[PDB]
Amino acid sequence: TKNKDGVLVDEFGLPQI
Amino acid sequence: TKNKDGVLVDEFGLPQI
Amino acid sequence: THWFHRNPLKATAPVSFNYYGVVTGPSASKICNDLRSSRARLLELFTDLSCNPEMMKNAADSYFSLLQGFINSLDESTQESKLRYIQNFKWTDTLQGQVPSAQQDAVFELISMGFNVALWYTKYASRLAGKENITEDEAKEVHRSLKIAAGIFKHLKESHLPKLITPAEKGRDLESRLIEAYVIQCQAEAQEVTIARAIELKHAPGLIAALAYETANFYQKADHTLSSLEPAYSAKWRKYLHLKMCFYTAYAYCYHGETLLASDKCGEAIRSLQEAEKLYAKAEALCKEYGETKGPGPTVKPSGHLFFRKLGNLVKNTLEKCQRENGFIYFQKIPTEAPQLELKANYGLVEPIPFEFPPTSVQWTPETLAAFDLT
Amino acid sequence: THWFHRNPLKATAPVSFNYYGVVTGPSASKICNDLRSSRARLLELFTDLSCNPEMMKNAADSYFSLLQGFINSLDESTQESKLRYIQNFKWTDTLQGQVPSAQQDAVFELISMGFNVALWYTKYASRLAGKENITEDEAKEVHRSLKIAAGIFKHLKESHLPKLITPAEKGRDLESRLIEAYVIQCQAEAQEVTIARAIELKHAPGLIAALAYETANFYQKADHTLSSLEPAYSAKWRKYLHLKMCFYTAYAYCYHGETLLASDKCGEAIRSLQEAEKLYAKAEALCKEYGETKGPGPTVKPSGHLFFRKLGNLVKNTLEKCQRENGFIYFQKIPTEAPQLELKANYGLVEPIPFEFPPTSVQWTPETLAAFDLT
Repeated sequence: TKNKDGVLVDEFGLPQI
Repeated sequence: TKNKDGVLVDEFGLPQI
Repeated sequence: THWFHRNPLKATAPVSFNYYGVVTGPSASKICNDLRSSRARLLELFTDLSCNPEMMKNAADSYFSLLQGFINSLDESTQESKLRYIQNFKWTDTLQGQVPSAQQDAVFELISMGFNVALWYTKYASRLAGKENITEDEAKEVHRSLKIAAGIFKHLKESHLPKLITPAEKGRDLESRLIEAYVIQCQAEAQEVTIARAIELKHAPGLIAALAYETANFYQKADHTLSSLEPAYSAKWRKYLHLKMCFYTAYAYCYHGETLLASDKCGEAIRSLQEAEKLYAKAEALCKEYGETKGPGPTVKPSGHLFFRKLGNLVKNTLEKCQRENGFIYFQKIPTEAPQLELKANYGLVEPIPFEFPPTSVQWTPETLAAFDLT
Repeated sequence: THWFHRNPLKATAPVSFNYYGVVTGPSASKICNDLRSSRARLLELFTDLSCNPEMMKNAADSYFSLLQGFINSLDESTQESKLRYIQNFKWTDTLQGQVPSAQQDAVFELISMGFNVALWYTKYASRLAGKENITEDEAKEVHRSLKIAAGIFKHLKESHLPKLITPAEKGRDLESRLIEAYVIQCQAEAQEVTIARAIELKHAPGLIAALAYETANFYQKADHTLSSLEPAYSAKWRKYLHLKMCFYTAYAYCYHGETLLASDKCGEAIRSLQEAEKLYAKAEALCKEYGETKGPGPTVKPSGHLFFRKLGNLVKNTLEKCQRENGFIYFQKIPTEAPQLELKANYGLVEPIPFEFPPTSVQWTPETLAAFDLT
């Protein structure tokens, strides 16, 4: 899962690492 | 040297350690 | 440990679905028995503590796939079900105590029952969330349930309320402003969970401060939505909301101070932190002001501060670094105003999970429907 | 390091004691040569770095016992010497700059000269106490030089000043209030030496706080005594005393807070420390206002703080202990008033060394006196 900025994202929507 | 209370004092009037 | 205030479940009058003369034939007779039983089951479940989301989902689909035979036309060719006004339904309300409300419409029943399932979801969420140990896939469960609940309330509101022929009174669950408030509290509460995670996982202070501030806003919007209601019934609820607003505004100020400290602004760091500690001590006030306020729903207590942990550590780091500039215990060159937080959360905001009622049961056939003679 | 503000030394015009026809025979005319040379020698030592108390004590003793024949009677019949008004003496004043003042009174000479000697001992003590190398026996030397200077001044004020026929001129060294201001400062400065010693030997906090409190009081009490003076000449010196009072009230609250912390009173320790830090900031502002006030003598700078050493640690120990029911940063619950200090020093209080002028020189006889023959 990535957001509109292409940032890898947590199941809660927090950034991965 | 001893103050009125019989406690030993140094030259500066401070107690002796 | 998370603390969620819960207004009570709605209670409804038992429905037999026994139509006597109106009912002619085995199929219509059998579909009325299944309505009666699928409803009785769903109702028994609401109070079952051994019930989980897979059980509720199953009971809910069964009943609602049958119930919609009373609502939607089968083959089209007509508008609604000729059976919509056949039965009188009676439900209590979350804020209204023992004073029920009754409409003879199937949509009233649909909505009211859908309102209870969604409530049950938020309740299943707070029971679990209240547990001390709380694994990570238990937290996901809590988070997901709040999201489902939110999605249901929203669906009921947007795609359903309009269809009701008589408008719900103020203070009633079926009025638009109230439902909107549940949606927001469901969202705000899911983010409390995300915030607990962001903190344990040691995410950036800017991310946690933004999410903390966004959550407080959701509480202020829910509170402002409930503002137009009668203080009699809404008073205690709105207290808890305003309480949470403070609680989370303080967390914003705490993690913002850390932001201002890393950017090496000492005066404003100290001030933002003074703010964090001030609001929290106030939130402990509203907590008791809330406990002794009278209204629908039980009283809950926070305890469990992970807050002072973080504050104490920030304060140390800040004092070591900032002293010799702003002073040791008596602080100088401190901004006279707390900074106004305008903060936007790019991570962790909760959308409701989109909800849809199931298709009308295939058990509803023109033949079964014709076996209903309203004469 | 110790820093003691110093007003300039008094200066005088040379005196030859040449009376020509008046003086007769070797005895009398030999006395006038001894006075001439003793005064001359005593005047040189004032400006000589070489000079120590042993040398000064001897020079002054010699000159004064000779000049004592211009004041006292030899016989006990008469109250006073017939030579008292024979010589015009001229002296400047610590606060009056270049402008001198004359009186033809031998007592005016005794007090102006004796005053300078006193002034010398304090200057000798300040050079000394200014060293970083400073040793114990040297520290004691400073303590003592100050107590001697004090006792001298006191003696002028008490037993001598009353005897001048010319009435006291405000701003001049020879008026009561101002001599009293010097007497106090000297005691105040001897106690600072002791305070440094007590903080270095790690004496009890209560003992230090009390001796610091009593010291600030002497400084306040000095500033008060000078309040009668015109601002032009007295402004800088008064700004100094005010500065020294603040510095030591800071120390009082600081070390007193430690007392309080040990007694487990947190909101008070916190409040005591905040007043300490607050007064120190005040003292720093005064130190600036002091550096910028024009007036007698050069400005001095404190530097050399041990203060936030002690302060940083008490603040650290107080918070570590007191977060609890008080901290962390925005503080509750703290007394609005600073804890009032009535603290009584059982140790370190300095009293002047009682001083007296030498009796009349053995060179003075009814005969050698009669060899003067005014007429």
